[PDB]
Amino acid sequence: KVLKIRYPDDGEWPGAPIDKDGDGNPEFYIEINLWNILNATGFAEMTYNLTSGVLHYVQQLDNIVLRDRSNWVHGYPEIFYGNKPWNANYATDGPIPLPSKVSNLTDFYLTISYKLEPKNGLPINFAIESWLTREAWRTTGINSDEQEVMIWIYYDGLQPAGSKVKEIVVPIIVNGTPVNATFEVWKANIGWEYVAFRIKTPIKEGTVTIPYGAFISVAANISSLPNYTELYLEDVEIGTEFGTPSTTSAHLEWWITNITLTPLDRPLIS
Ligand SMILES: OC[C@H]1O[C@@H](O[C@H]2[C@H](O)[C@@H](O)[C@H](O[C@H]3[C@H](O)[C@@H](O)[C@H](O[C@H]4[C@H](O)[C@@H](O)[C@H](O)O[C@@H]4CO)O[C@@H]3CO)O[C@@H]2CO)[C@H](O)[C@@H](O)[C@@H]1O
Ligand SMILES: [Ca+2]
Ligand SMILES: [Ca+2]
Repeated sequence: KVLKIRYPDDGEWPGAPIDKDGDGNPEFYIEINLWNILNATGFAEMTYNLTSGVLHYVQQLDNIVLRDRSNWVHGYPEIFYGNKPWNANYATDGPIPLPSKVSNLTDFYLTISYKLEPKNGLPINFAIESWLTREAWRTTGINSDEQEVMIWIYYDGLQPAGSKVKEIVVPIIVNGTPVNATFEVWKANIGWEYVAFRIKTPIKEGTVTIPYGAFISVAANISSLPNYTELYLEDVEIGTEFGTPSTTSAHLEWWITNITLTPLDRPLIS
């Protein structure tokens, strides 16, 4: 009834599928994803109640030493839908068929209910991201002619990679009320093209719905990549990146109670 993964007990790379009907196709996949920590004292644990659907993350890390300080952040504990292109983990039991080419995909709303509790000023975000790859089912990383798109709906103490490009309006729903929100658009070249959308009014807790194609359309429009609409939207990842190279302790708790992808009857890109 409860799935639990724990670092370092389960190794340096704990993760697991959420497969509530036991049908061998996960609905979501969870990873502690401390991808830039070489060593730390303490623990991180992610637990998922299969009946309530609550995902609860508890992290108490100290003495943190990074694998490569140029990566900046320490990790990105997360839950995702689709095929994460950095490894062989996937989740495809859901209404949106990911991966799909961006030219063939419907737009969709993403709704998340959550609450974040970083401790003592830990730098952090709550970031949704997708990878856009040239092949349909990538599992071995990302090339220079591909894109990473992130959407930050909370942040404290972190800035996206690269340079600020512009600000856009995106109509979103926050705590049941439709609102016009502003996102800063950032672009970088970090081994691949990176585009990030950082909300100007961070939301630390509640229920937020965003229209995914508002973001992908802007990422396509500002892209320097050729043949953008032939890329595959591999996945939708939701997690909290945390830490900086001068962060040595990172205590954080959060909860996610619902994630829903709702198809729209319109193209993803407009
Ligand atoms: O060899 C040990 C172990 O490796 C596992 O594979 C690791 C790769 O080694 C590691 O490079 C990869 O890290 C990814 C990570 O999964 C992504 O979440 C992260 O995304 C970053 C993004 O790169 C940034 O630009 C943006 O700002 O932040 C996001 C979120 O922080 O990117 C890094 C790549 O740099 O993770 C793999 C595991 O998922 C093997 O799978 C295992 O078998 C080996 O034992
Ligand atoms: Ca399933
Ligand atoms: Ca994968």
